[PDB]
Amino acid sequence: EKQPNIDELKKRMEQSRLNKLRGDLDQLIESDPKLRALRPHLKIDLVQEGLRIQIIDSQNRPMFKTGSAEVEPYMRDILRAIAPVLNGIPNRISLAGHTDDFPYANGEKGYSNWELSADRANASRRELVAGGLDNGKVLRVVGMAATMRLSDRGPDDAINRRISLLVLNKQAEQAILHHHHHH
Amino acid sequence: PNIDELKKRMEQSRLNKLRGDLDQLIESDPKLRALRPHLKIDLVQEGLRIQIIDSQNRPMFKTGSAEVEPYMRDILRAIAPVLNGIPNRISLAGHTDDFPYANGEKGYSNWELSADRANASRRELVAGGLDNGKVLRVVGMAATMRLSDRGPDDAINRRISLLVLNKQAEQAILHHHHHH
Repeated sequence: EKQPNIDELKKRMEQSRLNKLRGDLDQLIESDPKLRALRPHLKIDLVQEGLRIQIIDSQNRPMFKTGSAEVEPYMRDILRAIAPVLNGIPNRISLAGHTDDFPYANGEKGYSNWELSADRANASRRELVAGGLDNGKVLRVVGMAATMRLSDRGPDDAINRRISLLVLNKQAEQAILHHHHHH
Repeated sequence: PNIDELKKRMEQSRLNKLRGDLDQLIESDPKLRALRPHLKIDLVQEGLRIQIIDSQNRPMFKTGSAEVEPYMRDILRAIAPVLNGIPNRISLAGHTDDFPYANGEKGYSNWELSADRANASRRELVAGGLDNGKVLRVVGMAATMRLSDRGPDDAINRRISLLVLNKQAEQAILHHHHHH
């Protein structure tokens, strides 16, 4: 009832802030006809670490052309549109790239899905900043290569190529700071 | 309890031996021995952390570059086969402050540089013989984790961290990224 109660309080307040951000992002996408047309690529959900925004490929509409870390026009549009809204709260963010463009776990001695995934996370980062994301908002960029694929190769594997933007709650941010500072 | 905690002690002792082999290896080889000041190896709650840090007069990468210096290549390829001798997976993180904070709204910044240096390190570990599947993720932290304000010993702000994960840490990181 002591520390825990006050702990739960802060947790709930943070959730309410991230929940409002979630509704705000969904509304931004809905009210803009061009962004709404791109909604099939957007998946937003609340996770233990905060609020996750995934921008996923479709086979006919990839956010990055195969083998490239250059954003497509609609990818730039999505990122620049959400940027100012992400500034609505003080929370920092992490960007993670998931990529399977190149042969699965092959020729990893050179440029592979590791470099491409990280480069795509950073390309997305640059668009958020160009779109107005406050300086210092980003806390981490991650390349996950194809280690978190959601589908084996085939007609529905476009989901293996996606950019994940995680708006970190206090604990998640603290866990990251501790991870790189402890000892 | 004793069972799970007993397995924790076993893995702990395994990683502690890795630490000993690494120290023993670096000490035995004249070349690695001379580079030891750049190598920090210690047991952490997450497993075993290996940090390769810059010195003011000897950076692992030239300023603004993700190209490894000869000695950085040597260090990474030397430790790869030792790390490959155990099952534990690895996480790589790059820390860099080469570019001014302003380079953010720019194009190439410490974000790109840190991630690129993390991957450049990853590639050297592979060249050194690291098994496929060992690397769990590559991270770029830019200059968010500075250990010293710009100045005399800010060389510490440029470093590559390689974390050899114990079972609990591996699972925690995987669970986290399945939510990312």
